[PDB]
Amino acid sequence: KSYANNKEKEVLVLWGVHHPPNIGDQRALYHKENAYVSVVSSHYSRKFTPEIA
Amino acid sequence: KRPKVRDQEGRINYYWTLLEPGDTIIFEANGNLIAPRYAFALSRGFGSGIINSN
Amino acid sequence: CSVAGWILGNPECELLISRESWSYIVEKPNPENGTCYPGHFADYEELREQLSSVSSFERFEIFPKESSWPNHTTTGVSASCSHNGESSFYKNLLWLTGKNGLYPNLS
Repeated sequence: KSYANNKEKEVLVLWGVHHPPNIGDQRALYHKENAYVSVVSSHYSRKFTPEIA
Repeated sequence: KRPKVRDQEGRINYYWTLLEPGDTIIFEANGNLIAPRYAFALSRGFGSGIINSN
Repeated sequence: CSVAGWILGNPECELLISRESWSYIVEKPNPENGTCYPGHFADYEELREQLSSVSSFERFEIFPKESSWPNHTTTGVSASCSHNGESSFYKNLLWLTGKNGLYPNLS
């Protein structure tokens, strides 16, 4: 998904990355052993990974 | 995929370090390396700065 | 050109290569000829602080182009970084591509 700034003013964007308590919750909520989140922009790039524990 | 800037879409991230005298640096890569060609031997002296002026 | 363009060797300002000693650095309020290839310059402000207290430096071949990468092709030019129209690249960096369809490991 994407969003282009069209309000001509700075826009604060808040998101989160979830770490399930166990592998069971990871495979039930999302049906995937390992996941990846990548948030990128003009001058901010980051790749988060679940830290199941 | 990243927003288009300056007729390019891929982006190069620039990094730097300071090698102390009598030290060795090691570059290892199997891909995506913009290798150095020129380094700088910094001689440090007080009484300088960077200013913006027209 | 800005401090990043000066220190990376922007193709569109080579007149600063000869200069090696100075009393202070003067930069335009909104420099435009900086990092031609878009991207992030790590610890840019820290580098500016480090360069704010250097009286002179010597530019030397850290890795000679002619005799350092025989297993790679060291000729990478971008349309963004073009000198006199012809595509070029930073004068202090080398773009490495596979030779003969292979990109060997380098150390």
